[PDB]
Amino acid sequence: DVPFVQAYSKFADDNPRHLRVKTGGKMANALTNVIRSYYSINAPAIVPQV
Amino acid sequence: KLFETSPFDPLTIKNNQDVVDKLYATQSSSIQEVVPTKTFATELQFGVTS
Amino acid sequence: YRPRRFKEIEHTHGYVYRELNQGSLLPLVDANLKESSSYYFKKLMSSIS
Amino acid sequence: VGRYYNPFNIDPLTKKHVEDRLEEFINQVQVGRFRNASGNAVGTTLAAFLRACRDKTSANWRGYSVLVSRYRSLIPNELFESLRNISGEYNINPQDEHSFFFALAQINADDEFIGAIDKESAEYLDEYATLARDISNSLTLVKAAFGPLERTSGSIINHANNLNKVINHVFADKPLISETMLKILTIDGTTGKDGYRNWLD
Amino acid sequence: ELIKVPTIPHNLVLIQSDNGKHALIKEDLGQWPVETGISLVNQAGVFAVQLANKLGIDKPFVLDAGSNYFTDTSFIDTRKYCTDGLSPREIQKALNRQRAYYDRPELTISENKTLLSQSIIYPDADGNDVSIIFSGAMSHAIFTYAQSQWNKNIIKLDDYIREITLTVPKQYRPRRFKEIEHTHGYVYRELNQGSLLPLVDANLKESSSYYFKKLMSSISNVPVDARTLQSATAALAADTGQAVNRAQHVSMLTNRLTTANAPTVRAITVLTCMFKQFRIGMTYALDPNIMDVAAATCMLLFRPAQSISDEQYRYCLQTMAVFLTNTTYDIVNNDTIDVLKMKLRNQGWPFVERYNAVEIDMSVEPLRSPGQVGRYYNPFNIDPLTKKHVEDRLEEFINQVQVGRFRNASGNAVGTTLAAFLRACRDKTSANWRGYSVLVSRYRSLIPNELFESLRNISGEYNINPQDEHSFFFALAQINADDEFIGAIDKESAEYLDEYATLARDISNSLTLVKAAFGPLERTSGSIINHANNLNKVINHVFADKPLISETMLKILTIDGTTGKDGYRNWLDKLVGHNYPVYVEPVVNIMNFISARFVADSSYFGYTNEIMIMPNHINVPVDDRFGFRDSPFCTSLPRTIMGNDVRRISYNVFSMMEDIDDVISEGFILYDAYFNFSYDIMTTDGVTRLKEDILIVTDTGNDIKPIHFYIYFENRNDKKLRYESKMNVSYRLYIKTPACLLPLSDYMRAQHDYVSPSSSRVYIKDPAVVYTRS
Repeated sequence: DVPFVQAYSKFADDNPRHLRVKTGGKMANALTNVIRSYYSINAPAIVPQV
Repeated sequence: KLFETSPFDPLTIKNNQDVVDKLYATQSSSIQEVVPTKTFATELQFGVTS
Repeated sequence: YRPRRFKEIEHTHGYVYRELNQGSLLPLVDANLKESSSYYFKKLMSSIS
Repeated sequence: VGRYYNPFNIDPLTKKHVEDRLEEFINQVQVGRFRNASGNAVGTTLAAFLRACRDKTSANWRGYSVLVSRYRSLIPNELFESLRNISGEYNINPQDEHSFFFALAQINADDEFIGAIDKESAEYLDEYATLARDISNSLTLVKAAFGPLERTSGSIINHANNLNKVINHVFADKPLISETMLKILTIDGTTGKDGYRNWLD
Repeated sequence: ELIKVPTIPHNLVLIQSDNGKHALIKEDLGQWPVETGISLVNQAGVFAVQLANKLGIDKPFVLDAGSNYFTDTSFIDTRKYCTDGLSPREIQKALNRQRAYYDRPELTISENKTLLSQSIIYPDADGNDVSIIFSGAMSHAIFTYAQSQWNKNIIKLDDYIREITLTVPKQYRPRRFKEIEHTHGYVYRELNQGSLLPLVDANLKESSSYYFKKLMSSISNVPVDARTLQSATAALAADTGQAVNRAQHVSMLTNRLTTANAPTVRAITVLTCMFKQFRIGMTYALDPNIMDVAAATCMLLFRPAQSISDEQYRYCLQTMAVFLTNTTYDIVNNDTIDVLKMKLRNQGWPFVERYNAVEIDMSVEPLRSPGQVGRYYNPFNIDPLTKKHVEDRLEEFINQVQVGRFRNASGNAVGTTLAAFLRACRDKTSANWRGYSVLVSRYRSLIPNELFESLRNISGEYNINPQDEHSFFFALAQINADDEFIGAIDKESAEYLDEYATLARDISNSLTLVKAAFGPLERTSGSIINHANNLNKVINHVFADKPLISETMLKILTIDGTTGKDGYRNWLDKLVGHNYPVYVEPVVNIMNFISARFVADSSYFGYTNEIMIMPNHINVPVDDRFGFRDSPFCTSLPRTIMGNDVRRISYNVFSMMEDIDDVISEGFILYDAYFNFSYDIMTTDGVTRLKEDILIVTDTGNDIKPIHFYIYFENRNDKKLRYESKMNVSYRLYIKTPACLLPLSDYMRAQHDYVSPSSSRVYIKDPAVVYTRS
């Protein structure tokens, strides 16, 4: 599991831990919500610039 | 061994001043951010005495 | 990986005493390490010539 | 899993310094004139130092990169996370910094590695697992023997120091308990009376 | 030079039973251990070189087996009977013994004559001699392939001359070859040109410093005419009145004259005109004098504009403004070139411009520069067509300086001193430029075009002192080309040519080593650690015993003070991932051929990929061609035995098996490993068996003991040996039949053809086409 844990840490800025679902961390949250904003102008913009 | 030379022996100390005094005595063993030299002063006021 | 076999007697009538407590390093780690970091770093450098 | 900066700002992929105009920059200094009225050969002298520094760093960057990875492998994960909170700044004398790069020793660790396994680092890291067992066993044994503690008189420092001496007397048959107890106190006691309170907590 | 191989290296041996019933031909190419778990191709490379030495094909060669023949006593037979290869008499003796066992009559006279005439030598259309002999198949294939590879580099003498005509200078007497050599002359030459750019581009400071130092030493010894300075100084003193009583600007110029460093400066002058961009530097005093201005003016006028950088050009203009216009360095610090040029021109100073030198083309093609035209700069900025300075108004400018007023509103002391000095320098350069032009052209012929366009004065070692520059042009010495000096240059050309050829070989070797050994790097600790360890291992091996790279490369790499091992390690590191094209040489082609056959035909060299262990009570098809008793050889390992497919287990799984006792009862095939085996064929009859037990069981794992077959020939009606085979042997080991074994009946499959070049050909060791003039 070393190669996968190695790449997940860069993507999610967190070390995978058992009993916690792997979803992609804060990067997944930003990407999913930015995708919604691109589709429609009615979709909210909720991702900070920081 | 955590330390080559212990920062201080806990049994010898008695109050907060001995911890400071012992740390100054054993600071040569550690990797110091700033190696001490002669001290430079910028302010000095003498008060009137009895 | 696999372990090597013991003697036949030890596999039939053998008993061992073991303890299952791995423990944690947190009690030693959980502290203000600002003062003791320099002394620790000196020992860390000496481990490798 | 961890990450560290490659020494001397050298990209392993390009096997060169990050700045892609370094050779042009050094040539610019060689032909430059800086203090014409009050200086002599400042540009040539500085340029010669820069080429020597550049050649040494490109020659010995792998040895120092391997050295950093070797040191990182000795620290356990719990210790590294706690060390993240602290901060520091190191003051280097200008003479020492230039002397470090002018005379940059070659570091070779070929004899240390058997293939891809570093025996010394692997055995050193495994001893922390033994220390974890001693810490937990010593803490439980002291808790059961002494129970809740009271301080009717005396200071906090005296209360903790004398308790360690009693632990030595009660557990004289097993010296590991006092040694492990004093290991925690040494790190805690650096803060002072506040650290001693944390040890009792 | 070329080696003439006298005999064809056949590797055939004849093994026959004592009774003579069975005989076989075997090709013995040796046994080579093979290790599992690592790449087989890399191992095959090591064994290919050793195999080539055994056959004698490692070094360039031509076969010379044409004269190995004899003629029969019969008057009809005019054929030439070859003596190379396995003797047909040996086959005849073996065949007759076989017929004696079967009670057949011996070979008749007609049959004997056909067999004894199988090996012959006959000429072909081109005059070559073809030898038909009995020899091994792989020996024939490898030997003939190496012949075709070496023949690519053997060309006629007239073809070689035509390829090198363009590089022959005019000042050398042509060589008269003998008439035989023109018709039947041949030379073994490798004509591929390897680039020196990989060494130069990676290490520019080291390469440039090495060649500049070597060139400087040669030019410094050129003879010059001994002309006293009294005539020049006396004229200067008269033009600008010089008084012992008074202090004048002219004295400061005169007392500073010195010819001590003249040989060094004149070698710098050649270097500037010999290379495309050789930039020289110049540092003046903190407080400029009239010497610095004269030195700066001389640099701008008589040195190529390509040698003066813009920053040096601005520095030269700043020095003139400080002295002539009475200003400080701080004021002129921020002024640009155009601003500085206006300040000096307003004051009356016209020498504010750089001048481009005129290029002259070399008469012949430069060495190691095929199909290219060489160039070099004419010294002192003199146009060869006009035989004067590039600036046509130099006479007018000098007169303008004479009447100018510098450093003083009244008088012309500074202007007259500079004008008189500059007239002297102009006259000396006009008279003596031809000698320096010849000197530059001679040293330009030593360097290739790659070195001409690549080497740079990066370090800045060659910087001219202001006192040396103004004394150089004032006291310019005519160049005298002594006979001793001319012969010295010819010796250097030979050494330069050898050095370039040596460097090209080392670069090609290093480029091959990097590609095979090192892959690409990653931003990971494992990749960096792996690369560092592998790099050290290669460096330790290349420098062990006789170093792979020559001493000439080590001199270039160690010019900065680093060790030879350290310098090579850094250069190899930069070469990883190179796109440089590497020409494939004949010896590389030969080795890749033997490596391919080593992998493809493993039975020739003593190893196999599969073995089979089967109980004795199970009957398996075997190779019955050779008459072996209980033959351990199968034509192919059977796919099915008793209607069921034979189980195959990898060696790794069989090593970890703890139920090995149940598996061996059924039988299995072992694969995924290389099994080294040996066999001995005994002429007597006996029980065919193995030297050691098949397998060894340990608590750690199971392994197969070394394999050595004792093979005997079979007499069917022998009850003792039949019973011992069935009852005293429980398990048997089978391998595919080695391809080196060949029955005596198929002796016509050993016939092979070898072609040797014509004996009229003469080989020339020294193919150069010119002599030295003296």
